[PDB]
Amino acid sequence: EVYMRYRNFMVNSYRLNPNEYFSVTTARRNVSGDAAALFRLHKFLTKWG
Amino acid sequence: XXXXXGRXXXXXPXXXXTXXVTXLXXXXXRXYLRFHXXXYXXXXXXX
Repeated sequence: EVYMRYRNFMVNSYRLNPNEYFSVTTARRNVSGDAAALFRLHKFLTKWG
Repeated sequence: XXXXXGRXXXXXPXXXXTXXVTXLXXXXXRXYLRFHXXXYXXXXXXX
């Protein structure tokens, strides 16, 4: 359930403006959680387009 | 103007697959050893 929320936050806030690079720094700033978990999730998202 | 029932929504700007997303909320619509201590001239020197 919290995984789905992490992923939704990242993907939605990227799609609000698709030509601005989404950085893990903002994810770390807004969403509470382990930073390396968010790092791995961000990398996986970038992998699959 | 745009504030609704005590909510301050005023400070907002007002003016392959092609999925469509809702605006305002995006979602799909060194050293080498020296000789000593190296074990010679410690068994040697018949002089």
